[PDB]
Amino acid sequence: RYSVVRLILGDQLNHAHSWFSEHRDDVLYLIAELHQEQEYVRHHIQKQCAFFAAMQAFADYLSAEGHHVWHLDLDASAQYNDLPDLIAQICQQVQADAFQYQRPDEYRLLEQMANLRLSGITIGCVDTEHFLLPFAEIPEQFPASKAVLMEHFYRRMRKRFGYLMTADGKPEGGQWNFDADNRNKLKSPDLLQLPTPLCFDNPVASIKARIERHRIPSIGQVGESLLWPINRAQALSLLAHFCQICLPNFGRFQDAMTAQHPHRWSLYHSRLSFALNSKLLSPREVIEATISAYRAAQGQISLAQVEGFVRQILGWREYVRGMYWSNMPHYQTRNHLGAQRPLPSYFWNGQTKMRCLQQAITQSLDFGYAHHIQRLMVTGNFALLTECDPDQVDAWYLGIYIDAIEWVELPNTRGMALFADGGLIATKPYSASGSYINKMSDYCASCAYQVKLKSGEKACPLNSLYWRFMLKHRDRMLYKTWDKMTSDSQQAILSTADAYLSQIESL
Ligand SMILES: Cc1cc2nc3c(=O)[nH]c(=O)nc-3n(C[C@H](O)[C@H](O)[C@H](O)COP(=O)(O)OP(=O)(O)OC[C@H]3O[C@@H](n4cnc5c(N)ncnc54)[C@H](O)[C@@H]3O)c2cc1C
Ligand SMILES: Cc1nc2c(=O)[nH]c(=O)nc-2n(C[C@H](O)[C@H](O)[C@H](O)CO)c1C
Ligand code: SF4
Repeated sequence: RYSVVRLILGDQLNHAHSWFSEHRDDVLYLIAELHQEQEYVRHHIQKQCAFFAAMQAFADYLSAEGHHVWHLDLDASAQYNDLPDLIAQICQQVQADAFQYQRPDEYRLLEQMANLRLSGITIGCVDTEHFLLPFAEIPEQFPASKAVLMEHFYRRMRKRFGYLMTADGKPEGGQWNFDADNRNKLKSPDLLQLPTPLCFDNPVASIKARIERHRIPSIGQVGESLLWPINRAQALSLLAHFCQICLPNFGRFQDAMTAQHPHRWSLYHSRLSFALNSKLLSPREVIEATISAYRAAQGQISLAQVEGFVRQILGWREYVRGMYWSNMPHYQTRNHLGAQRPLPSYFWNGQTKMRCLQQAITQSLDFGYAHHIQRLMVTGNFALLTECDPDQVDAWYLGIYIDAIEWVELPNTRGMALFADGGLIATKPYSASGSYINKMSDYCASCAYQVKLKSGEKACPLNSLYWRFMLKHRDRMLYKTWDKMTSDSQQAILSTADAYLSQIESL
């Protein structure tokens, strides 16, 4: 039937992979929805729908290109016990002589494929041909258990790939990082000017029925249509919409949050993370499209916006991938601060009196997405200050977000947010009181708590929790604000924090 069998996973939808540059009738391509891939974490139903639709679209595109593709849905993959069983049975059925696959982007899948063994079949693993940094270079660029600085890696990447560089090898604009100009709050004139996010109309009724018929666990909600891009064409449309609509304001409101506007869930962000992680788009092409848009705008897009966007993909994404692949098997076990508190229940329903937490959790449950500052300084900050269990936080983050693959979820969550790796990524806890939220958002205007109150009834819980965290880990000018208080005020704040922790289920 077939001599070579190649496997395509759900996040390896690269239309430009070297595999498909060759048109061969002795090669059979395999894409399959997998119970085991739905069982290692409780995915968002939006994420499951998006991945299934994207896999079907990729299979259809490859078949239209002439390649032999066998797409197996849950109704056809249930007969096999797991992915190795599926691979072995299909290879034996087609009498294949060789099996090949692209290197997975999670440690569990990578180890599973590495330990896969087939009788009389040569096993091969090839690069996904997606990431800017080659996989083999990770050991040198990221020593194990080494607190690699993201700024130096980002500068090296900028020099290596020639992005935002002068003719004499210097950063464009006179400085490497423009984040200081990218910390503005959304005001009423800005809120009125918020653009309509680009949404797609992808029916998901059949996919949802298939998921429910197989009793696949899931979280979140979907209607009859999915707004997320499910193919390369829709991903390119989203990229163009970002470039011509949101890019002139992406940096300016990178850290902004709001509870007023109906489009508060998107703001000026790209929302291209799923397309990049599913590999429908490449980081190189996204970066170059944004740079070309910035150069064409003739000043309408300032250097800070394009630099802040290019940092997130060139430096942060590649750096997180490198740190993950250099430290993973032991990185998963790191609990530096000894956090063991169970995750509060409202993380699954959004029923909390804290406005920031309610907005972030409800947005994640309804859209399967939250922009970066939410994940870092609302949910991440709450989990860090409340000493929530890193395992449960990782499960929530890896499941509820459509763009969540462990290679990027684990460092950002365990290290950057929870400081559970000792600072190998963040180098400092991203701990904040309610003052940061009040400065960057309008949540405190709609909150039942008072952000100007630090202790007592109706005070913002973050104010007491942050100070309790800082005093608990004081041995590492911040504490000046603590040393400038009366002892009675300090004890009132600490007792308020303890009471809030005791009633954490009623916040
Ligand atoms: C606790 C925590 C968990 C996170 N988990 C994930 C995750 O599972 N998957 C994921 O893709 N991102 C994750 N991030 C990074 C960031 O939240 C998302 O990349 C972003 O919110 C996706 O929305 P966007 O495409 O509009 O991003 P934009 O604001 O439009 O940023 C542009 C692009 O930059 C990249 N990027 C930005 N920040 C990061 C980052 N910290 N690490 C890697 N790439 C980055 C993404 O590809 C993103 O599409 C996490 C961040 C935190 C603080
Ligand atoms: C929800 C989901 N479903 C599937 C699936 O049905 N089949 C598949 O091959 N992959 C799926 N994935 C992606 C993987 O679970 C995983 O995150 C990546 O393959 C890691 O590279 C995900 C995330
Ligand atoms: S007052 Fe405190 S709890 Fe309420 S929205 Fe502001 S930071 Fe969040």
